[PDB]
Amino acid sequence: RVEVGPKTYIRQDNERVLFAPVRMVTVPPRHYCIVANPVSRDTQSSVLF
Amino acid sequence: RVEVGPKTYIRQDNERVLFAPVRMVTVPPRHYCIVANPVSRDTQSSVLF
Repeated sequence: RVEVGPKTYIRQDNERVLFAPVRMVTVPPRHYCIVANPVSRDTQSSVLF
Repeated sequence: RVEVGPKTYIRQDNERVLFAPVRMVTVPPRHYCIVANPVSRDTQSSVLF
């Protein structure tokens, strides 16, 4: 699962952090991007775990 | 927390098992025992976590 934001959220020992904090994807105006295997979304288009 | 019964319940990695399965305390008829720092109990005298 994702962990995001200006938090110093320490990992639990049961958890494992695979990588250093990757930059959140930025999408410039008048630009586009495509991602395979997208997360599902509802009518609110909220992420659905 | 306790884990008891004829189960092959494997430990989770986050969990740690301090010791080998100690025998459940046996209390013979016409005998008695006393334990300091008893677990709390309700009106049902069920264990209260």
